[PDB]
Amino acid sequence: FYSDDRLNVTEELTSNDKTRILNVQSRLTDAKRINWRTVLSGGSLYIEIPGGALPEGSKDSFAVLLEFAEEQLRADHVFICFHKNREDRAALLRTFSFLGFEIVRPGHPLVPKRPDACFMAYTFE
Amino acid sequence: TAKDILDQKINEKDAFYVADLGDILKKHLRWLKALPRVTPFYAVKCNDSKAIVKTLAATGTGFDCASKTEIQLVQSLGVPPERIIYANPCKQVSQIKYAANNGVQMMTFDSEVELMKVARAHPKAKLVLRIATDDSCRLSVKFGATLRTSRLLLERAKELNIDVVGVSFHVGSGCTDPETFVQAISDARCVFDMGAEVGFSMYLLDIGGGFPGSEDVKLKFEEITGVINPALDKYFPSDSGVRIIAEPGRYYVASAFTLAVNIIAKKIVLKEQTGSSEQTFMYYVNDGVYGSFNCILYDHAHVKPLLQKRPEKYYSSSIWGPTCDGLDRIVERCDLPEMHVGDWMLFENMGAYTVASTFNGFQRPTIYYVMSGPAWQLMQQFQ
Ligand SMILES: *Cc1c(COP(=O)(O)O)cnc(C)c1O
Ligand SMILES: [Mg+2]
Repeated sequence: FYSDDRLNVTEELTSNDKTRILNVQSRLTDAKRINWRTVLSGGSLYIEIPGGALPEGSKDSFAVLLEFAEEQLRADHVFICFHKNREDRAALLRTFSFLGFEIVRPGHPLVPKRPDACFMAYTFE
Repeated sequence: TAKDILDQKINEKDAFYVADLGDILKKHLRWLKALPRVTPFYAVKCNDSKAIVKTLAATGTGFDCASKTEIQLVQSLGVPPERIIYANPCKQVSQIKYAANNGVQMMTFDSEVELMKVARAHPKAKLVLRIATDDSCRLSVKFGATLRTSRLLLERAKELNIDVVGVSFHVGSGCTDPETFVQAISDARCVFDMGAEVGFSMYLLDIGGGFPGSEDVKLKFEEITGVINPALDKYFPSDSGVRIIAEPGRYYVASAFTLAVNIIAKKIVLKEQTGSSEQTFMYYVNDGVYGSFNCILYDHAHVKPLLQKRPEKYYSSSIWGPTCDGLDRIVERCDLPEMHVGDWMLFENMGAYTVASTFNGFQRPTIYYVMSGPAWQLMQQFQ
């Protein structure tokens, strides 16, 4: 493990791999800490959405996560990756859609070949 | 004015749109008669077509922009910053910076992070606090501030010397109970009052969007407004000098667009079992859920195909997109004649969240706009 970045609202630690794995913990004031497993590859961040409901403060957590992706990582894109066979797939899609994500075409070069998964993308301006 | 241009474009490949601007003018007039106290700010994200935005600009609506791109587009049409609100649920520092540099004042926030970012990049901005609504369609994450959070954010705002001038909320299109508006409005008042105790002079009420774009829905638009108007009169009377706006999206553009797709492949499926013996068809068209039909994935929408070539025995049929992905199913089951590769199919009410992507490389389908003589005269009235 390697300490990557520390802000007033985030703490990231790197796990050893070819493409850099980032464990991103959001620490919002008066809010439960939230750990996201992400991977940095090809100037893009891919965030694993875990099975089950999203924790309290997931919105702000994602806000600071995104800001971290643009500012510190200087990412061109941020990806939402989740298991396609979920009962709440449409809810997730709608949610990140509101957040500004758009549905990624299956087979897109920037998305790994996994037909058992849905991907949404966010592009900075 | 309806299928004439359609047929003309059929007579003399790629899926295309036919859009009626007159229907949009009708929608605007209808909004004027239904909500006379409310100024519509068109949600550009719904359909950012230059012609739509130009039409609505001419008619004199505001614009709910969600990015640098939409702001740049709207401004590039001569629209003053006073008719623009930046209402993205999650903004980045650079976005807000662009808004500050380009004269955009009105901006939303529902969180302390968004607030601190606003204080960071755009001081002297006119903040509109977004409040949550009752989630009975649902979302995986809470949007908008609770009342408690609203109070804390007001105090934090005055603490950061940021000007809070109003309250916004967004019920959404998944609404089945107009009561949701009343409550929200009530809550908005309760936040307005809170502001008065903090020392804020708030005047802007934004009732967001979610208003239906076609009559093919359960809860009609007039049925909603008929409940909205008395709620407004009670909690926000005209004498108070409150400025009331909304952020309608689908309401303006949904029914104005008709999509024409072309059958690119065809399969016959015969189910045999001794003891059904059923012959069904499945057609592949040149558009799908990753193109114009995101609503299939978003809202589990049930689209109905229309024959451009009305007639023939009917067979059980399904319609799929060109991606052959397990989720690219447009119509699960419908009764159709036997069609062929090269035939066209029409889908109405395809104006909202359909067109536009650039990311996928999928070039925007061609759109043909049509305006009748009288509709163009009425267009010439506002301009
Ligand atoms: C998504 C959204 C809308 C959408 O309005 P519709 O009429 O449902 O298309 C409006 N306002 C805001 C702030 C939104 O995020
Ligand atoms: Mg609407």
